[PDB]
Amino acid sequence: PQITLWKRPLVTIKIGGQLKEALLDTGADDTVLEEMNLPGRWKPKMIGGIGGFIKVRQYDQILIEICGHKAIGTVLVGPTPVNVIGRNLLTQIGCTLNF
Amino acid sequence: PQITLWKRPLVTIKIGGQLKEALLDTGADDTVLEEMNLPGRWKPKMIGGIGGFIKVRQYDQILIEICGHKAIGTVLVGPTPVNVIGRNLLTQIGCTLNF
Ligand SMILES: CCC(CC)CN(C[C@@H](O)[C@H](Cc1ccccc1)NC(=O)O[C@H]1CO[C@H]2OCC[C@H]21)S(=O)(=O)c1ccc2c(c1)OCO2
Repeated sequence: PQITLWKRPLVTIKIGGQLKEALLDTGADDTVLEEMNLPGRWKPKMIGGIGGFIKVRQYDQILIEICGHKAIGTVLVGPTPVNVIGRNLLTQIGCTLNF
Repeated sequence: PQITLWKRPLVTIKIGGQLKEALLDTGADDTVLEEMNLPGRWKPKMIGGIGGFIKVRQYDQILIEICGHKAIGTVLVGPTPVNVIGRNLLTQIGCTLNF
């Protein structure tokens, strides 16, 4: 689809079998989701944003479907203010900025 | 143009007579720029992201040029680690997400 930006670009995603709402976030290198339960191994990591750094759990090679488009990549889980889909997955679904 | 997301979507902007680099950021409601001494009145504001909140100064009706596309709107100035162009200005230059 073509998505305008008068509203937040929120979309439904599927991860671990469960549906969620997430923000398409071209300013995020990485995908960060709010606290949730995910199967498989993970490693502790740090990520920094506008206000400082937080502790996250890094899940690699996770299946996630974004607005009907499949991706498999890294998903960080931790105290982000909102679920964000970052460039690591936006590239996988073929997302570009256009003006 | 069309901007892929393999790397950060950085572009040149012109604001307050200065050229700078800024992110085209669909996850940013507002536009936040590095500390710069703009003239005129302002109001304090707090904006939150990963890591918490930062204090910024809100200037209204600021002229910004983004890749030759002119816009005018609110700009927040503060100790942000990165300049981000938010949706308030991305809509004005006709920017969409597409996949
Ligand atoms: C609430 C949704 C986002 C937080 C997730 C909000 N951010 C915009 C993001 O695009 C920032 C924009 C950003 C980009 C680099 C550095 C600081 C901020 N990116 C970000 O935080 O990404 C992190 C996850 O991937 C990593 O790659 C970059 C940092 C990491 S933000 O910078 O904090 C921001 C910008 C304008 C705003 C605002 C919050 O409140 C209203 O106006």
